[PDB]
Amino acid sequence: IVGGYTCGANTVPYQVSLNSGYHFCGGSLINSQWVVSAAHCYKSGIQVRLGEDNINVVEGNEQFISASKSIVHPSYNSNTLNNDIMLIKLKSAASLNSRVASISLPTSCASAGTQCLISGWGNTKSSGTSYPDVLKCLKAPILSDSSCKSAYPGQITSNMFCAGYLEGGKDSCQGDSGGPVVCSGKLQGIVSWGSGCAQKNKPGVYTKVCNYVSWIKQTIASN
Ligand SMILES: O=c1cc(C(F)(F)F)c2c([nH]1)CCC2
Ligand SMILES: [Ca+2]
Repeated sequence: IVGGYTCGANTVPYQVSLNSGYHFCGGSLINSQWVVSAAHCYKSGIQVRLGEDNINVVEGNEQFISASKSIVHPSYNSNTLNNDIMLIKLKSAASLNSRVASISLPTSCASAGTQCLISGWGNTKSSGTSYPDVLKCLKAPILSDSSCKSAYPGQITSNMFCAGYLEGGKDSCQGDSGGPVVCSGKLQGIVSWGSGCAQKNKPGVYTKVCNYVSWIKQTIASN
């Protein structure tokens, strides 16, 4: 996250870190057994780390649970990033409490202008590289479809939305991939892609979660 703020320990209780020896992606806890992330975060050997603030220090609220199964969306295209969504099942159920909590799926899509919270352990620099230990947060509005398409000619599908600031300075960045965009207490987006970070007229692009609720529910119901 570039241009954000330190969230505070366990203030984003649905935020997960995906770890394969090191943090490589975020995700969102959606029930005691299941995490939503980006399809571009797929790999084998995932350990889900819940209750994290400093990802380099055991602070006492963590739960570390290996994935038993990952399910990349059937229509994910890794070239265009269309349908950039994945489900990860935990080997055991997380213990839910104030600091480890699921985030509600949307019942309706969110409109341009809606204020959201984006979070992660990604790069905090737009030029150069610095990776934080503690969770970073950014308040950002959803941008209009027309301004998203103007920013990225030929690249924005009906399964994507832009959020952020056309002036630049505030954005998600490398390592935030797969993490949450939460608006009015609902998971509306997944950190998907951009062009650099925090550049003028290049806001972050997010998977449009409301399009996937049926798939998420029926996948969970049978897996
Ligand atoms: O190179 C990147 C990679 C990402 C990623 F990987 F989706 F997090 C992002 C940006 N730029 C800006 C929005 C999120
Ligand atoms: Ca920790």
